[PDB]
Amino acid sequence: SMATKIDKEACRAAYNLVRDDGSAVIWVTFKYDGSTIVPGEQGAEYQHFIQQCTDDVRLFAFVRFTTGDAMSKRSKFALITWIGENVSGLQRAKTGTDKTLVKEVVQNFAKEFVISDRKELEEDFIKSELKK
Repeated sequence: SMATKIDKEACRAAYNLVRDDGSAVIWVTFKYDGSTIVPGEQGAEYQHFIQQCTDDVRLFAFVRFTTGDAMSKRSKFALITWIGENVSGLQRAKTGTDKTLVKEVVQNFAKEFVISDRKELEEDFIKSELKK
């Protein structure tokens, strides 16, 4: 059984991309390429991110959400571990615990989520949770 590996250089670059004020990329994913975690799709629109979250896949994501009650909006970042509902038992556990490895790269975020219900990826839901 192969232990998980991570391409830290490639992953750190994707993470930095979301953090950069010079970037129009608000979401990036990290997926398994064999047993190595590498960057997956990336985008400017959150809805396109939800489309990546199929019940058959497991991925991690780093997202920049725009929040704010007053006139002065504030960016909030989230780490999301998405584990599709059809993911095998052994791999679901491996994924759940691989997030500490991913957090060695994704070091800063307002809140982290572990989600298996597609309804919780809705921006309204995520943002209401970010306010707690």
